[PDB]
Amino acid sequence: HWGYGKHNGPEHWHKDFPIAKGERQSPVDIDTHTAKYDPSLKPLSVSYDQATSLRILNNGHAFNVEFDDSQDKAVLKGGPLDGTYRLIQFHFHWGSLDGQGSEHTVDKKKYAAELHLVHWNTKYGDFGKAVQQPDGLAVLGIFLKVGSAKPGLQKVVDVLDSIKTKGKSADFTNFDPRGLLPESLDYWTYPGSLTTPPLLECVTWIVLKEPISVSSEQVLKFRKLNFNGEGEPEELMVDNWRPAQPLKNRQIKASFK
Ligand SMILES: NS(=O)(=O)c1ccc(CCN(Cc2ccc3ccccc3c2)C(=O)CN(CCC(=O)O)CCc2ccccc2)cc1
Ligand SMILES: [Zn+2]
Repeated sequence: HWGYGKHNGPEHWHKDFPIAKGERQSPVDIDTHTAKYDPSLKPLSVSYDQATSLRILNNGHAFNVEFDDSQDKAVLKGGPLDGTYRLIQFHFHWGSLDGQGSEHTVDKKKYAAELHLVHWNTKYGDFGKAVQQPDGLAVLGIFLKVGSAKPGLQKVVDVLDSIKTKGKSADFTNFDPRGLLPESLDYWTYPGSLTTPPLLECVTWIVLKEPISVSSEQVLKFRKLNFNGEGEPEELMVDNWRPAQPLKNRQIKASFK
């Protein structure tokens, strides 16, 4: 099955998922001089005050912090979006070294990691329906660079030892995702896809310009996770990122001058 190794990694995915070579694949390089300011874009509205986190899961590709999305509790609206998008989960992609790990790049720069806050358009009723629609999902992407610690990340870091291997989960209630945001909500936006199989072209990407800083100790703990299940030879969960894909006939728009 698909993964991030030499024999099952991103260059192989197209054999099982031919949309990997499609017309609106993600991630992409954000060329900051070619992205055009769109004065028509609204400010993002990130309304996470009522978020209800439930569980954290190692799924063998990353770890997901899952939320109660049975009601409009934590939602993303505004910006390029029409309607209301409910937060279902967040996860990260990261590298084996600080110089790689992000999926999007900025003028070819790779960050140490990238946070994806995944939301689905409530007009489609459930996430599985939403992923079949060109406007079904909105993923808020936030870059991580290594420097000072991010206090709001530490509760995530400290539970990772309890979910070291594929298929392990742990209770993860009362986590506030507002503690993972940078100060500014300036962003780039473009139409794209899921960055893992099935690579469905259902995502409005909203990538924040301002990275958050995390400490070396925090990211080192990400890199102690395992792709493998318990009782299997250890394969460190590192470099779980897809590289930039062709932009093709797309425009990246900036919310800011
Ligand atoms: N990096 S990213 O771009 O942000 C990014 C990349 C990938 C994803 C996830 C895609 N994903 C796999 C999937 C999704 C759809 C598929 C459709 C057909 C065939 C295979 C598929 C595989 C799921 O969410 C699986 N969920 C089950 C795992 C769980 O519940 O833990 C379905 C949840 C669900 C909810 C309601 C109805 C049905 C399903 C998100 C973000
Ligand atoms: Zn992701």
